[PDB]
Amino acid sequence: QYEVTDPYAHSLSTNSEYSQVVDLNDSALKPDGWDNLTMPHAQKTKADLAKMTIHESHIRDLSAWDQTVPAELRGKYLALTAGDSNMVQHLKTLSASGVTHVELLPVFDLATVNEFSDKVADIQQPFSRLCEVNSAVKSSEFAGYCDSGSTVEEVLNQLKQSDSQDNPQVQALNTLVAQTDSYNWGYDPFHYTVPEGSYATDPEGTTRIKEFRTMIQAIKQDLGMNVIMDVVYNHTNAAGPTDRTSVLDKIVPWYYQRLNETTGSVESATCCSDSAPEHRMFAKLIADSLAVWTTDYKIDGFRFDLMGYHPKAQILSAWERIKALNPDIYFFGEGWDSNQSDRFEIASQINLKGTGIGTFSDRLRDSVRGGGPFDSGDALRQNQGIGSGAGVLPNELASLSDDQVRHLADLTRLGMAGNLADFVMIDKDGAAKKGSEIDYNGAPGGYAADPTEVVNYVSKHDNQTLWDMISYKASQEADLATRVRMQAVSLATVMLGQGIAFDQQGSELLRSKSFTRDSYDSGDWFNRVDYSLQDNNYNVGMPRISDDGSNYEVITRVKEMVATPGEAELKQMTAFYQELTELRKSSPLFTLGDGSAVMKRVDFRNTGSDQQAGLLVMTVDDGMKAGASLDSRLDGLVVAINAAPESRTLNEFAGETLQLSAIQQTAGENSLANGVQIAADGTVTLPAWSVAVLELPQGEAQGAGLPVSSYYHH
Amino acid sequence: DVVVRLPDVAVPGEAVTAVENQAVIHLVDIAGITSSSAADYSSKNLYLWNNETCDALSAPVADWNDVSTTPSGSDKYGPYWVIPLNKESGCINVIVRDGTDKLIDSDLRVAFGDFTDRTVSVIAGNSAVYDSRADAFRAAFGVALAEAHWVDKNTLLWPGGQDKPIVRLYYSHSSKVAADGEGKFTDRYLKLTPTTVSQQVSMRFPHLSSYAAFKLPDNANVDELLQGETVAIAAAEDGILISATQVQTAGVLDDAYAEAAEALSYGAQLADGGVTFRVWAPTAQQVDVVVYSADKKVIGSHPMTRDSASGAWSWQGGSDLKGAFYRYAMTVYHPQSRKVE
Amino acid sequence: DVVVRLPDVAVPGEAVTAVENQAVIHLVDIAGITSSSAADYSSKNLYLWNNETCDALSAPVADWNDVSTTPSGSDKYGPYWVIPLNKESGCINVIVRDGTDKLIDSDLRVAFGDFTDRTVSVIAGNSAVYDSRADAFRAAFGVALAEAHWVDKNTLLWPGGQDKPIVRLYYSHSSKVAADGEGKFTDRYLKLTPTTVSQQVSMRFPHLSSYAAFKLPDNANVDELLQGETVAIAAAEDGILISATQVQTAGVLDDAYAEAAEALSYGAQLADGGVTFRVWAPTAQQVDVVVYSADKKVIGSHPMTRDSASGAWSWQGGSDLKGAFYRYAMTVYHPQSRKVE
Ligand SMILES: [Ca+2]
Ligand SMILES: [Ca+2]
Ligand SMILES: [Ca+2]
Ligand SMILES: [Ca+2]
Repeated sequence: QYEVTDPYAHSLSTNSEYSQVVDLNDSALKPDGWDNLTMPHAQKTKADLAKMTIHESHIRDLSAWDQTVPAELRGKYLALTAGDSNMVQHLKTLSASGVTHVELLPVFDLATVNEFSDKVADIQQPFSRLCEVNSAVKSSEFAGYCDSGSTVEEVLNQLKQSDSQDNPQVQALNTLVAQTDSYNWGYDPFHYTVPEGSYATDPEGTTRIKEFRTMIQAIKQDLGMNVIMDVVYNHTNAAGPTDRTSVLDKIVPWYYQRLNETTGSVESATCCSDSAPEHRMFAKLIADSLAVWTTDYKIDGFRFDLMGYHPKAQILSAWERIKALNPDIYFFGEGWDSNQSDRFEIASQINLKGTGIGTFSDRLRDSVRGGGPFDSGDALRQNQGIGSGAGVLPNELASLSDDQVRHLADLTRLGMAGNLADFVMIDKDGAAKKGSEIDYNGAPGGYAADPTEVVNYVSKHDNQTLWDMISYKASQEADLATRVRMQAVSLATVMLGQGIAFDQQGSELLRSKSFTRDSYDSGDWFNRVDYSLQDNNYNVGMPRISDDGSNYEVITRVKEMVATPGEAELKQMTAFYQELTELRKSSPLFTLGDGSAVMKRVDFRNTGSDQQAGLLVMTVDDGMKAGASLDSRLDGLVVAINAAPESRTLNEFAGETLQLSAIQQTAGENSLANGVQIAADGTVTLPAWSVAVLELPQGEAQGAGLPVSSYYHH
Repeated sequence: DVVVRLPDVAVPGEAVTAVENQAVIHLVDIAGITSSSAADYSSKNLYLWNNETCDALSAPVADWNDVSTTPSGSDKYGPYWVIPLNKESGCINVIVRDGTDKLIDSDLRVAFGDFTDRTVSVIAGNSAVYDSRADAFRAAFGVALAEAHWVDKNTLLWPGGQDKPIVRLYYSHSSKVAADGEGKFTDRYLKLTPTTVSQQVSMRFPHLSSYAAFKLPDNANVDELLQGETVAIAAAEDGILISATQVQTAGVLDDAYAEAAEALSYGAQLADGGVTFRVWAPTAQQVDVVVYSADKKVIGSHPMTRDSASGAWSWQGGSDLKGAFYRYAMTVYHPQSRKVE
Repeated sequence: DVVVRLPDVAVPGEAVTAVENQAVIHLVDIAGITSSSAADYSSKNLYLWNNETCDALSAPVADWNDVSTTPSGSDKYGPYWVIPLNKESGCINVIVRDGTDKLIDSDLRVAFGDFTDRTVSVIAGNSAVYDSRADAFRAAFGVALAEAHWVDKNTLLWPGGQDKPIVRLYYSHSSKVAADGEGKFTDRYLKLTPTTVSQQVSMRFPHLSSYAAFKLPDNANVDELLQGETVAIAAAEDGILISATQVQTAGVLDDAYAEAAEALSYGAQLADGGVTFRVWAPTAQQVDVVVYSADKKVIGSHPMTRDSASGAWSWQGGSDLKGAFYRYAMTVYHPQSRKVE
């Protein structure tokens, strides 16, 4: 006998203690002209979808450190309205250069942050506040600071001075702060269909609904970008008849949760309390929830956390259902193997071929970044990537073979061509192979029917930041300048590829987490994004012992290898990032959308057994043999990525009349193509760590362009 | 019945890079790579010679009977010759031979200002020069050039199919004839049989009289074949592709339709009783008259009637059409783009 | 119905070589290699400890709750631990775990005088130590050991098949159950279903009462199954082999034949009315009495009559046989040699 909140609650009291009766259609809950708000970017066709350029952001990560954001709006939905802030104006410029979508890390009702202001303390506030809220701090190695008139932020910078692998004092205090902070990613669902209240100015009542909507209007109208909501239907924060956060398991016990076949214990494969999307009423809950975010919140797309735990049939059912409210809605998620195939056909990368549901591709990710997740110790240095200089510029610990390096080129190329199962290419050995025939750790590399089913990335909230990975993987020889270009080169593989471009907020500012792997509860300190551009937050302390202690020896070996970026380097990287996105939006040839278009137009050079390492050369046809003239200005495209310390030569386009992109020519000395030579005789000289978009201008009519080998079909 | 398939061989990577004051020519041996057996490249030689045009050679043999210029080495893909040079600038005259017989029809002229690397590749009877062994191999094992000639309803002329065990006419109405993910030629085909050039044909096409003649089956539906793509394929006894080429069909178009077509009137023939629109398009899949206003807005779109004897398309409309603008909306396979335009 | 097949994975090659005053133990992860997905080896730890017998360890954690001894690295094949040593001589005590739970049933004792290289490999629940990851992998993906127990007509006890999606009883009359050139288990089988150990069984075999019970199909021809080889197979939902083991059949032999067999007389029973030869051989494919002279020359070879209820074979001859020498000529599958002897 207990009182439970509604699983279908649409409004709540502070800390979700009581559900509230609400009418989301009320003008009172709408910012002015909400009813006439439209999606700034189209999502109707595969070609519309392929244009998608995602920036995965977090509410605190955006405004927690930005001083130009009024104090009371920092770490709030309303922060996006601070038109005159470093953060808002930064997003405004990124949007203008080609970032199309904003992905929001958990903004539904999370369980893991106390919504009562006075039961919480952040680093911005005095150390005394920390001790008042946190009992543990009063009985720890920092108890002495409760007496000091200094803030937690202050004390943290003081601890840096003597922070080392043998004395990890910065992270020790942070661990304690993290229990009473306002910082969590939020992958802990309390209520699926209510916004989080801690990101609101007042969490008591409906205030959150108008504020969230206000943020949506700002993103779409004032920043001119679509919205993607990160969703977590795979688990609930808790189950059982006692947990405060158990809602679903208190109402229909043993129904909503996935239980072990023998013991009836709630399974925890996802972490936490495994939900059962395979059961009819929970599948209904998921669909009804998405309906609300779709029409009442005007969300453009959804990213499903651990989507492999859901039955493919459920995802498709929800999708058809949501399409009736918004026909141009996009669904994508993490389609990794969940090990639920004994129970149902899982919503995996493989199983979703041709469904329309997109999945994150780990193939290009791992090839460009180097190694894979779960890498620990010296493997974090040993497993270099195309972008860390695997093969071309090895580090002292590296032992990667020529074939091993060539195979990463094979996986990267396949990814750049939208990771398709049927795309034919010339492998590391000179064999003609379908994408599905190229291995990826025992799995078929290519798996998709259309590039719109693939999301390429080299950085995300989870795992090491791109910069941190380069810091672990780059040769002692790679100076700050080459490592900045290494970041850009890594990003070019995503930005200039047929698949959907996704990236972590901050990659344009060489974002660092000072080697933190799982920054979910590493607070404002480690997850800091400086929008005033003074630094990338690198070397700000040893990361969490619990999860990164096993990597301290590797961190010390690499940490001091190169200088920390400053205003100049961050500005250099932003310029490069804006270049790449501008390029992506510069031709319909970059975003073909249809798998058949990719196969009829996309091909690669510098392929085979004899290939030059680090040189990625992609050709896109707009010539007569491809079909219709897609770009009225071009006949074809060339993407050249020289991820090598030696400058390279391109004699492939013998006598072809090419020109560097106007986008890159305008950039000049600040271009990634700075120094690219195009000889009258069609020979291209590519400088080290450079990216060039060579374009084939169209004459007075569609000529023959860059026709594909047409070596195989199907 | 044998399936035509690609050879299970990786794409080649030069094997030899041309160094200072010396060029390298690769012979991409098709017969050599289709064979799991080793080849004797002794018979292979280059007749090299200096002239007013291409004089960059160093010590070229004068004697035409001199077969001494044998390969400077070999591998699976074929032989190669490391040719010594006088100057790294200019060009050289190469005649690729197997004894005292030209392998490449045309006299090659290797312009070093066209191939910066001086590492070049050639295929027998190809006339073309490639910068790579790969570029050559791809060309060799692809539908390439338009070597075959459908000269009459029954006859297909092709020197490439001469003495070959498998000679076929592959076709596809709405797609290109190609090799699948397994490297097989699955598209519909017709079996060709060796024949002799007709007296009537020799008259019409004296420039092809020497070309190898092939008889098409009697069941062949000439009309529907000309509706789309046709490709001439030559293969081994085992079905490994030797050659795949596009087909030149003007000869058959004259032989199948011209007699009837010649007896008709063309254009937008406005006479008493209205206006007859007639266009000859014997290969077109569809033809429509599109009628436009003075503002060039569509006033009518009329699908035309095809006369099978002639391949002419017609459409009759009122005398009201006097002064109307029009164009024919075509649906036709173009061999240059290999698509149904 | 799913085909049981081998995993498409090359045989491993150690990845890490043990150096001076340090040993290396490889965990060959079966679940890890059957999966095209990456694995989290955090939960994996070794409880290492020094005792009067195996004291060569350097600084072993005392705390049993200490899961801190996590892998020193990993790859596709599984994790590994680089264990620091005190002396390169002697032995070490390793308890391989996934949390505070033993992965290998027996406490391992790694004798460095048995494995010269100090690079050793182990599989979960295997108890055995391999010199190579290869030797382990081969053992893992093979018919290995005799883990399964056919205890009665209907019941097969096997801990290895516990919670596994595919549990089968493969059989072959005249050959060994194996994987073909494609790595598939093509031999005839029976589908096993999870059941509980019978009260009657628990009495008979208390030492197996904890073992996972499986019900055989009702159509199962027990008699003909015991004529040759049987192998218990456990596979993934997709059919990738987890385990293949030989079957111990004494239990079923007692349950199927002993009641009848117990009521008969054995030997060369010479009585009034002649001599009855009887041998119990319920698995034998064939039994013959071979009768010998005093010089040990064959005087007669008589194929015996099998009683199906008992599995006993008999043959009746004259009282003339008093004093004759004899042996039984057997045709029988021996599980030690895996052949029909
Ligand atoms: Ca909350
Ligand atoms: Ca927290
Ligand atoms: Ca399960
Ligand atoms: Ca064009």
